Amino acid sequence: EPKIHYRKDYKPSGFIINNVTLNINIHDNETIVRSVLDMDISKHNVGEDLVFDGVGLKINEISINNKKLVEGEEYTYDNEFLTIFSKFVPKSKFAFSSEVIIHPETNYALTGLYKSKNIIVSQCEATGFRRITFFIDRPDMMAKYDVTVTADKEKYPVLLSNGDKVNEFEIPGGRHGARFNDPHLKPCYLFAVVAGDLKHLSATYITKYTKKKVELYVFSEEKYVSKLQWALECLKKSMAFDEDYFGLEYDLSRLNLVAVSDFNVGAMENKGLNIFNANSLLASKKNSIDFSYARILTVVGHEYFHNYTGNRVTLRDWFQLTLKEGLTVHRENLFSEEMTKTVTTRLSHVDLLRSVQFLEDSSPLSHPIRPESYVSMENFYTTTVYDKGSEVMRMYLTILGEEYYKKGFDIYIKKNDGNTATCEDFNYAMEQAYKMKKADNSANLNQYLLWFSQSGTPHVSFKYNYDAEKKQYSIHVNQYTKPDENQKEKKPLFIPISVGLINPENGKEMISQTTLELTKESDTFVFNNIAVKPIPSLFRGFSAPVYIEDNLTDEERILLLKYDSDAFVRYNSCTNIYMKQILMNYNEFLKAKNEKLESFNLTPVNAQFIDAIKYLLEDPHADAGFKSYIVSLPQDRYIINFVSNLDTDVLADTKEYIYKQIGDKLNDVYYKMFKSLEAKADDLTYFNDESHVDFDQMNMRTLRNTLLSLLSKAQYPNILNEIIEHSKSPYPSNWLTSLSVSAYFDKYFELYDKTYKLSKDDELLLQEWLKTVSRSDRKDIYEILKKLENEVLKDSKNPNDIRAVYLPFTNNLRRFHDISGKGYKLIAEVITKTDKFNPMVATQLCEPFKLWNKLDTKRQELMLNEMNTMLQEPNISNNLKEYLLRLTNKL
Ligand SMILES: CCCCC[C@H](CC(=O)NO)C(=O)N[C@H](C(=O)N1CCC[C@H]1CO)C(C)C
Ligand SMILES: [Mg+2]
Ligand SMILES: [Zn+2]
Repeated sequence: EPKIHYRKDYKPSGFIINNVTLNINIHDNETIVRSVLDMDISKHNVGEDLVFDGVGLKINEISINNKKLVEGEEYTYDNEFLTIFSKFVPKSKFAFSSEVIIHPETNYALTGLYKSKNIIVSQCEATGFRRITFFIDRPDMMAKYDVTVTADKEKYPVLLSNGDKVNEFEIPGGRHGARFNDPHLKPCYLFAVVAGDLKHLSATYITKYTKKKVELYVFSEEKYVSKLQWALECLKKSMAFDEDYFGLEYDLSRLNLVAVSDFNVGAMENKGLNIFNANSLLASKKNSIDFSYARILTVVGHEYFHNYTGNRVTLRDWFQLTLKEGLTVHRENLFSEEMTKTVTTRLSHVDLLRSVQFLEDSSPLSHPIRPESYVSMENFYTTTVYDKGSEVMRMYLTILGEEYYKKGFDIYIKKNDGNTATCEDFNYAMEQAYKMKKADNSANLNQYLLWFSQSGTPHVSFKYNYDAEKKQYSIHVNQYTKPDENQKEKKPLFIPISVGLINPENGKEMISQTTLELTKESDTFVFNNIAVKPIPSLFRGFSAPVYIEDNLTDEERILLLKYDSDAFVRYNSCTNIYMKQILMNYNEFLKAKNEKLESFNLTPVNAQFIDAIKYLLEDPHADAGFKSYIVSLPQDRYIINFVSNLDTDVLADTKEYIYKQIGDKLNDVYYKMFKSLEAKADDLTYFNDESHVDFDQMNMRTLRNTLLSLLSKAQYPNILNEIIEHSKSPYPSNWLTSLSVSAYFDKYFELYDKTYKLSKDDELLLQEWLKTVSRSDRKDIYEILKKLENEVLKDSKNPNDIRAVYLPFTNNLRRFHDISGKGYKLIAEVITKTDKFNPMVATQLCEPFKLWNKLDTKRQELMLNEMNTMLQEPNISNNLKEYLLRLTNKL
């Protein structure tokens, strides 16, 4: 809650920075940064003081045009802003020079310049460049960079910054230097530097259309150079995809990707020098679980795609974040759907959005994808801006279709290349394409802007009529968004509804798929020549980011699950059956608890639904990934969107009942499929080949591991033998599952020791092991956390370690939410501890408190007490204070 920046207040700077010439001299106990800004006065200038951002800098010298400026007389510096009084600021082109001292060796917040293990590395987005040197540190201040880095040669043999390496030189005293020129105008947030004893793999890529030769290097510490192979393949895939779908080619002679051990987020798109959390760049089949492959593909792609949507077209201001992030996520999703060719890839996104993003959008943190105000920009790198952003960017492709979408996208890139841009710029481009598609210059996408400005998730509900004799069917649709703090009156959105109509007698499609365009609060869509009463297949591919109220019977939903063509509608039909059941049994258990009944009834799971699950499971031509979705209940964070004053214990009992009802019918089926899938699931074709992954085979393993979990909880006879055997697989996805599912057996602690010994000498694998323990369904999980703290985590400041120990545990419904509040106290203590050195990670660890006002009134109180205690810690960070104030309804 200090200074609050507002979106309508945007004004261009009174100043211009045209070039940046940096020298960065790294020493053991200090790094010295000399910087010349070649600057000018803008047409917006009104003779104001020249104010630079600069945070924690120790000033050696400051000058303008070779004249030394002095503290008190010519400048003030308060550790956050440097003010050059106007009477000493020139009125035409001038050279500002500064030299400062910084200390990456003691920078544990991992913003600005820092040391990660033995690598020196920067992270500048959003406001980190000001921790390196003085700057007008905002994205519309675009300049060209000339960067020299020096260091001890033995410790830091490899020196990297943005763009072309133009010189390498030796320095007396065992030092060396490298100079880089980046020809592309950029904002400072895309500046990067790395120095280290790095090893690499490389390739040359030739661009499709202009035949530009591009050198591709991927880098890590020596211990893990062999884990770089997949990344380099993913980069080549990415490049090809942007050329093939978007006609976009890379624009420098060289592209480097670098892994570092300590990183607050996944990776960063610094021009020509993308930097990664090692967990999102490094893998090997012997030392990584499966999910690493899709992770790396996603993150390499995402950061590559930013070359156009973020770097060549950048942001005017930070309120426009979703323009680069939503759009880049949508680009990556298209890429990943094309690379994987599995329906589970779209389903995984939808599952994330409806759980994590819907929760945010009904919390006190709710915001539109283009926010109106902020305090710490770091708090607005949200699932809203990324995920709901991406669904907003995706709806344009749904509305326009592939050809006109690619047209609109080209107009956007062409118009804004080399410049900053706003969300309205993108909409205007898509609007040009829309007019072309409707053949009508009066068509507009003004209404579509409300996807940017209006917060909250729309609810879309349905009523059906069929006239048997006229062969006529109608779908009446209503949309509603719940008023909130951002808008007391909500407006109808442009909602695309992809639909099919299934004949329930034969399972066949009755119409060409079509996209209904709902733009009013309600509308009735009518279909002729509908030969029988259909079942509607609604929101195919999850065509808009909404709460779908299908108004279907379970019988109808079963028919969709079995016979519809669309993976999402099939999965959603299943999800809705589960949700009806959960809500019903939750209410039954809740009445029992509150009225202290001695006896009561529970509604049984629909038997035909069960049969339908069985039929799907036993179908050898049905997709293994899809099957894993059908046997899993909806996520807790999805469910909670449907329940007020949620008693988490009652929910836990509800889920256990339902899983047991299903298992009591299907466990023999589960076991037969677990055994029959083994040959194809665990086949070792390509186990030595890091350039190729079979994602279908991976989904077979996921299914096997899901079934093993289900069978383990049920205590299926002799399943312990199957778990033991599974712990000998060469696939870490399997042997870490073995640990997980062994939670329900006396052998857990044997498998804990065994898998720890298998994980401990690979830092990323050890982190996957920590996650596995943390997520284990153990009665003694609090004592197991203490053991991790004492034996493994200890004093680590590595965010991947901290996150791995605590975050999975916070998803343990029964234990995290223990009615004592001990879980809440435990995570609050970790947040407070962590905020003292890394505020961004501290705010990340507050994730489980986002649903506090959705819980039962005792749990609500217990969470609020912990948040209020954290807010009382002295020297709480602005990141964490802002976050908690907003979450608790004070800001
Ligand atoms: C998923 C998109 C690609 C990953 C990289 C993005 C960062 C980004 O936008 N780079 O350009 C990120 O870290 N995003 C966050 C992220 O992946 N996080 C933040 C903490 C670590 C990591 C999840 O474990 C998500 C949660 C928004
Ligand atoms: Mg470590
Ligand atoms: Zn991004």
